[PDB]
Amino acid sequence: NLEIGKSILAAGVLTNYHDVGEGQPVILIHGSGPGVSAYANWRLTIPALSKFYRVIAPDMVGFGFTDRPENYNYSKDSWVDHIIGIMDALEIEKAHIVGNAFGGGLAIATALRYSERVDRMVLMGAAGTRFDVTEGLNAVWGYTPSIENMRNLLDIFAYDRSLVTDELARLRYEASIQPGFQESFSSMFPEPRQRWIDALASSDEDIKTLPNETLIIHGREDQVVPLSSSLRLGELIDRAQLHVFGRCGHWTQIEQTDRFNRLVVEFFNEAN
Amino acid sequence: NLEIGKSILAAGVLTNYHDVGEGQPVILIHGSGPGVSAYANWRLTIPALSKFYRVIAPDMVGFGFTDRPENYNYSKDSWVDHIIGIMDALEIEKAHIVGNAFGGGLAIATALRYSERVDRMVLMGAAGTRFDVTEGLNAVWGYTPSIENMRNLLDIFAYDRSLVTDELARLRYEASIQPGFQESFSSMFPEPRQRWIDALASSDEDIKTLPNETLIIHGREDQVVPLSSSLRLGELIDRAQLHVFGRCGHWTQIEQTDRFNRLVVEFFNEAN
Repeated sequence: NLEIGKSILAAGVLTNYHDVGEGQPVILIHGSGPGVSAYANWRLTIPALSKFYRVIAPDMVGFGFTDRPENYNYSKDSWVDHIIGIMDALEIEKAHIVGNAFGGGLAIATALRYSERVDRMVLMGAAGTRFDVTEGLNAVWGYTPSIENMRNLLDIFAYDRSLVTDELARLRYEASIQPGFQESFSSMFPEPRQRWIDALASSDEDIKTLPNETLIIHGREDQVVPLSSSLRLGELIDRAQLHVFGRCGHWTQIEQTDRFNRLVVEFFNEAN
Repeated sequence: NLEIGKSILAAGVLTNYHDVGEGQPVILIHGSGPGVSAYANWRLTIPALSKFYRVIAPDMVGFGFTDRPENYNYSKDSWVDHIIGIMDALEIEKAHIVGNAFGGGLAIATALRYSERVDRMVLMGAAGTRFDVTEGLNAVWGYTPSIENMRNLLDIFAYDRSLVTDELARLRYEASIQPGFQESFSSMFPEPRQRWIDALASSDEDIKTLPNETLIIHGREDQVVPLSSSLRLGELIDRAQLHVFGRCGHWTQIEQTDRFNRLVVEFFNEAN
């Protein structure tokens, strides 16, 4: 299983993670869909970035192959603590961070609490402030196992559905039913789900204090997180750039791979 | 005067233009400010692009050092005819086009009337549809000669005013008073100026038919053309990408030079 990488104790949690490349560190933080893992989200990104940077992609606690501690208290602050715990464990003092949706919200929260630990940020299909839960997001977080549900979920993420094959649907369905996966997932963002968008979000006031050079990326046809959320992030963050891909759904790193990889590598390259 | 390049008869008009580089042709179309010329607008762009493409930057009729024919009938269609006349004169059958504001509106109009002559488009700080005239634009089009007026105008275009020196103000002021310049300029977009935004614009319906791969660029703090206009272009054009620079005024090619040049060159490079 290529989704399984190495193991490390981070913030007291046995964490699964991938570590590829050398040089300036870059932390990639995956989204919050069923069966998600750092590898599943970044398999097409790591190769390109690792040629210029040291890429770290961990499975956030409660997701992927990282341990799911009994009675663990999941929260924005706990996840931020995990991220920092991972960086501490790997002696990564300061790093660039790329966050996908859920991971983007965590990136912002980490930058606010640990400003000194974050350099440049890439927020993809994310939201910094609250937005009204979408049908797409409620479907994602309200997922229950079945190949048809996974196919429909994958279709929600993609602009070009021809990319969603029965094979892919089967593979991610199988990923979603691994021991304990659906258990923790279903208990992660229970109804009413607007609560979790509200809890993961950061205040407009706090976001405006971010000094980080930021690159906000979003797919015009994103059915999960509305484009309006990234537009808002772009109005709030001072040193920000916004890049919207037309004919692109939620997973821009997948549907606009080469364009995404070039923008990100060059964005980090500026830091010299 | 480096603003003077070569001369060529195009659409019956003696046209001043710059031609640098070899390979795939790229036409750069300047904006409509006082004293504007292809060189003034693209001096920091041509060098970079010319390393990979053949760059053509002409002074549109009524602007720069191109002839200002007596009783010439200036209009969107006449300007489109000039652009095509320039391409015809240079045996340029199909080309990518980069348009700055006024020039961006012309790029869209040309692509609609001569779809076969345009490949990829870069619309910078432009508007495809109508928007309510801004204080900034009315100030630009309502310019009358003076170093203070030019300094204030340059300040309207820039985010970082420290880039606007008295020397630059003097140079562009002098450019604006060259024989016949202010004469044609003042008669170009007379009050009420909303009429010209309306005349240069293309319908939503027409814009939606554009098949061209397009890159829309805009500065968040643009005081001349509102960011909302580019957001709208991004909603209408199918194969579009939008890139907004934070801490950047109207002239992104000037304040975010390297970022702009890289995005554009790579965007055209995709066409192989």
